[PDB]
Amino acid sequence: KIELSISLSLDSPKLDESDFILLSVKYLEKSLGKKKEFSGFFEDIEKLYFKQNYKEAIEKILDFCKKNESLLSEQVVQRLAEVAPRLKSNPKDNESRRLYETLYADHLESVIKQESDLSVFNELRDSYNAVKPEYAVTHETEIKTLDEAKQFILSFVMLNDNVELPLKAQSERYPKKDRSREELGNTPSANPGIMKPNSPNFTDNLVPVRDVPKIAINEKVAGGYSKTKPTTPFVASLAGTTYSLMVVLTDYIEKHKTDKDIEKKVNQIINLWISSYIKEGYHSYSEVVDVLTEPFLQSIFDKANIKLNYGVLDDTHAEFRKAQDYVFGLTIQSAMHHELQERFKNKEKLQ
Amino acid sequence: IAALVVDNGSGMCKAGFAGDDAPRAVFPSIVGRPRDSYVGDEAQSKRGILTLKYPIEHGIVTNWDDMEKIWHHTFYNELRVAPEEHPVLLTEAPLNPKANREKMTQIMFETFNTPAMYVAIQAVLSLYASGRTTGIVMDSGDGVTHTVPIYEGYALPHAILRLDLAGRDLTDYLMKILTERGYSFTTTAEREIVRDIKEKLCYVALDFEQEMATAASSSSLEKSYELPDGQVITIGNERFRCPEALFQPSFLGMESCGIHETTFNSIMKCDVDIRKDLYANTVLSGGTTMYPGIADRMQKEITALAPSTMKIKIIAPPERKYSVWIGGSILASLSTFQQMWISKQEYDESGPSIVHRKCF
Ligand SMILES: Nc1ncnc2c1ncn2[C@@H]1O[C@H](COP(=O)(O)OP(=O)(O)OP(=O)(O)O)[C@@H](O)[C@H]1O
Ligand SMILES: C/C1=C/C(=O)O[C@@H]2C[C@@H](CC[C@H](C)/C=C/CC1)O[C@@](O)([C@@H]1CSC(=O)N1)C2
Ligand SMILES: *P(=O)(O)OC[C@H]1O[C@@H](n2cnc3c(N)ncnc32)[C@H](O)[C@@H]1O
Ligand SMILES: [Ca+2]
Repeated sequence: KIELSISLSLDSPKLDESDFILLSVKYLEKSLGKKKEFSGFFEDIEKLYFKQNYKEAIEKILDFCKKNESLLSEQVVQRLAEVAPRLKSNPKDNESRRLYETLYADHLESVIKQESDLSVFNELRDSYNAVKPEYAVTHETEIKTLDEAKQFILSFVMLNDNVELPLKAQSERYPKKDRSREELGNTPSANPGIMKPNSPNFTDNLVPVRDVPKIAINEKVAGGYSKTKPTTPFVASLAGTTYSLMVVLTDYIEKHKTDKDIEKKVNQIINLWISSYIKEGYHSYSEVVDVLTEPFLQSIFDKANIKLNYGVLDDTHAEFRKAQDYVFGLTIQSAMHHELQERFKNKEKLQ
Repeated sequence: IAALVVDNGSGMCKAGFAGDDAPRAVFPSIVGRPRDSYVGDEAQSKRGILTLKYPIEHGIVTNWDDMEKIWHHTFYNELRVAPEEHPVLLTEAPLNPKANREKMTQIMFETFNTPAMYVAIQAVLSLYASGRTTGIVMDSGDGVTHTVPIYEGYALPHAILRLDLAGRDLTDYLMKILTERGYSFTTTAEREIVRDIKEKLCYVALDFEQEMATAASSSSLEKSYELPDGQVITIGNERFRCPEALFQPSFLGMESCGIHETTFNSIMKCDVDIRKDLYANTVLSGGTTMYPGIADRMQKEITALAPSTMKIKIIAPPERKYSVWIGGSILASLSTFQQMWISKQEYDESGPSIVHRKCF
């Protein structure tokens, strides 16, 4: 009984916009079978979900439910349209978006793997050496596998607070960084990517236990990025280390502005940086991209005629379905917990 | 119509129907072959002329032909039902290998043709049986003493601790210390007699040193037992010295921490914000917890280890010996849980890996 399952899922009190979209798409794709007439809305909603565009996807879901209702369940549609106005997003607990972004980062790594050659990172080694300060290291080893390139780009963390200060000072939108300073320490976790430790997870989606940082949100700062963009999972904050990558990449682009395939190379670099800051829980997708899309930082890519893909993929279906299953499980579990609690309160009242 | 519940164990399998209050078939998890094949109690009668293998070792299934045989016995010989007509819920050890989950799901759907099924963590069921969703379950049984903290129905795998210290080791320890008193207990039947002595007379002393002093300075604790052959044995301090091998595993030549320190450690591997709700929600389970005084001993030990300003509540149900199975029937009888089963359709779609996405 899919309608009963979805109506039970929709009763959750912690439901958010991400869970709304995932559950609504699951319901509509289960009711409406695989039809060519309809497989232009599901992918549209997947793309609108990938870009944190939740108001538009919610409106499209509601309109698609108004039409086609002869093939749907009237009470489920009414429940959907009743839940929709009251939904919000909590940056602390977008636990469906966290799973989605983790699986997306894994897929982005897997698709950058299908690249011909890693020559871009070997060429970027020289640009890193030219800009690496005295209080840093020097890269001399040839890069042959993705892991070497990942460690190489992650090593740009040494450039922070030394060379990227002039780049941060001029470009706005960073004064709105909402990363709590209070060092809360570390905590064990077996949850990959930007997932939280205590949250559930599939048993085939587990990584070896390790200490992960405990970062809170600075609510005191007015107009923080977590308030103006509630829909993004708060992992650390707006990605302040992406300025180091930007400095290195400005050097690389200035040295390679005349390259035939500079666009593909810079896309490879940016995509690996994005899929590596999520696969290791430093930052979430939009925490990096909202830095990468700053106009003062878009000027560098505009002068060289660089079209940033921003990691956008042509098939994000698999992690969408996995997030659908995740939200289904979570909401049905919450419903069962409520039924359990009431079933025991009844016994307590009776005796 | 009724959904079967099958809690599996290294020693004893507990099988029955959802909605009940106790299993209808609790039988040994053994398979015997001549020294055909027999399972459980029927292999119990011929223990002398059969090779009794335990397909679950330390909570984790190791033999799968033997587990298929036990499940066939449970279905066609103990509950007298057909699995094709009922949704068969099952139980798994914490931190179960994922290949084992896939194998049990494949067995359920391909050799017994169950219309639906599900796999739940035994400690989570034990926490449900007390009407709880957050708390730490100290599931001490026959093969393994697991310590599982649970947050809103999820068993946190980054804090689940295992302990190879359970009832079988205690029975062997009691055999050893009975031999250290002149009573020859070495063979198998001697193991059954000593296990019966341990169930009937042993208890957890609140103060081991003071209890030893009292047992040496008097004979009030000195109790009596009768062998099948008619001989009468007498057990003194050895009553409270056997279960102590759970709070001081060094008695068995093990460098472990003991169930109290294992529990405190497993709590300490958790977030600081859920530690208050893990202390005050400590649930005990399993047979090796059916010791008089074990709950107050756990209370005192945890109060020693835990901070001195946070409340601690050890929860020992009188039915704790079955808290798993009870929690498996409080679950497989809920109306919401009727949507959580893995349908045969879902299996035929997603392969044996559907268990990872449905039963998380
Ligand atoms: N009253 C009792 N007091 C102490 N111990 C007992 C009592 N009754 C049974 N036991 C012990 O408990 C063991 C079986 O307990 P239980 O069924 O909880 O474990 P299990 O689930 O079969 O094993 P596992 O935990 O490895 O799956 C037996 O070996 C027995 O020695
Ligand atoms: C009464 C009972 C319970 C039990 O815990 O028994 C199970 C099963 C038993 C093996 C079967 C045996 C031939 C007879 C069955 C006894 C079943 O091994 C155990 O007794 C082991 C051996 S000593 C011990 O403490 N556990 C556990
Ligand atoms: P954002 O760039 O603000 O980073 C926030 C914290 O994540 C850690 N971090 C960032 N980048 C790295 C690398 N490459 N390696 C290890 N740790 C990293 C920093 O501690 C930041 O404080
Ligand atoms: Ca058990």
